Amino acid sequence: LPARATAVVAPLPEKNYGSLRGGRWPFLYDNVYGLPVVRQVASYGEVLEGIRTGRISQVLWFQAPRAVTASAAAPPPGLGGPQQPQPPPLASPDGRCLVRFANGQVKQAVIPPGEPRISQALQQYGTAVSYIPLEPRYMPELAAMRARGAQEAVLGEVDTGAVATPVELPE
Amino acid sequence: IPTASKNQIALIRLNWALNKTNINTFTDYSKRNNLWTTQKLRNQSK
Repeated sequence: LPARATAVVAPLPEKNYGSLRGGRWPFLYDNVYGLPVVRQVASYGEVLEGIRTGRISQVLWFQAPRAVTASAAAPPPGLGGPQQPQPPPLASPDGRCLVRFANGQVKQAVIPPGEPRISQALQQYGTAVSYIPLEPRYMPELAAMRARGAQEAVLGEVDTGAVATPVELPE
Repeated sequence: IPTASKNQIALIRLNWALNKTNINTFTDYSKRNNLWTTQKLRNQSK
């Protein structure tokens, strides 16, 4: 049912926005997922001025999973005990974030979580600071499900194509 | 965790106990014991 087109495409010239270097990718949508790639990159001063003037409506930081041994809410897992739930995810140390403007435009930025001037502007001017939760393939709670879906079959020609991941009702 | 780690944790727990019995500070030569014990026990019959 989906398209299966294949053509020769000339990649775009490599840019240099300063904050984020490259970006050619002549397709509007990426592979794997198929969502629109955020081609626009917002600089640090532009993000600061957009927060100050109110043109920026939201800042969403990406997240990275936190190591279990980096969790201080329990005795360390080296000591014998319960397995404990996964610690809450960290903000992304690479600083990658999406900036949603008031006109609906989404831009890319590299803002370090903990930067004084940006954090002060986001505190004073009440711009909504969010954290994108995680990917299901990068969530440590769903790592077993990702591994089982990668290392096992998907249909085994058993019935037909209409469910999602039917390990309860096998294939 | 390995069985050696579990045994070591058990030995640390065994050392944690017997300190929780609160007998570690008792000394038969304490001035506190010499105040009661060796004061009624020294007069004796004589």
